[PDB]
Amino acid sequence: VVGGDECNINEHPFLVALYTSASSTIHCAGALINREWVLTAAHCDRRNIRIKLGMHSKNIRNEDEQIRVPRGKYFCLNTKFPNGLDKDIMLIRLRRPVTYSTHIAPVSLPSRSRGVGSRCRIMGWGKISTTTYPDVPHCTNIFIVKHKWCEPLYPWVPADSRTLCAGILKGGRDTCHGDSGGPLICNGEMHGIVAGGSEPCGQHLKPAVYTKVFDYNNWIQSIIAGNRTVTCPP
Ligand SMILES: *C[C@@](*)(O)[C@H](CCCNC(N)=[NH2+])NC(=O)[C@@H]1CCCN1C(=O)[C@H](N)Cc1ccccc1
Ligand SMILES: *[C@@H]1O[C@H](CO)[C@@H](O)[C@H](O)[C@H]1NC(C)=O
Repeated sequence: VVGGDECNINEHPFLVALYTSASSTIHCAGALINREWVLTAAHCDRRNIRIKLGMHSKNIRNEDEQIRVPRGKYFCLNTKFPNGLDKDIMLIRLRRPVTYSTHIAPVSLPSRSRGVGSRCRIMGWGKISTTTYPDVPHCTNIFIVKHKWCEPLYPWVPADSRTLCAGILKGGRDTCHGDSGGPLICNGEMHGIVAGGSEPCGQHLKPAVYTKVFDYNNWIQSIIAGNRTVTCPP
């Protein structure tokens, strides 16, 4: 994330970090949903995902840090593009659950649908300048801007797709490489999964795309419950 600071150590207990069995670099984040389920971006998928929960600093371990691996991964299959980017979202089922604690806590799924001009916060362990990865997660605040801004810049995001266009129109504040799959939090609920935006990050007049979690609420809840024939919202 760019144009923000270190996150308060207790503000991100649902933030999980994704890296691969082969590499220690965080390639994406995600959100803990209940003891056994993480929500994240489809393009974050890889062959041997590892998930670190209850982390803040890459270097100073926490009491309650946990490493997990996937047992199930679940996608939208009815997507407007073969690569599935128009609907960048995925659910992972953890091999063993976790137990909650100060730094491990389920985020809250939206309840009402919130829109343009709301105040939202972004977090993650992705890039903070031109080529640096911070060792602690950074956070800042953005707003939902009007979709119009995103459409023209991102083909994979058609008009009236299920996304929130968000950022700071003037530059400085935005997510970046490696933030994918991390929550966009508004009124203490996850309204957003980081999908993408422009490279380099936070450039003038160039908001980013967040999968509108609220739309997938039912899809998410069937998937959790055990249903395997359910489809993503059209
Ligand atoms: C995979 C994620 O780390 C990453 C999120 C980066 C978002 N950054 C900014 N500036 N807000 N997503 C990207 O790499 C995604 C997946 C691959 C393509 N992509 C992009 O951001 C492209 N530049 C195009 C894009 C795809 C989907 C939605 C919007 C834009
Ligand atoms: C499974 O999937 C769909 C959800 O729309 C539906 O046909 C069915 O009611 C679901 N429930 C169960 C218990 O299989």
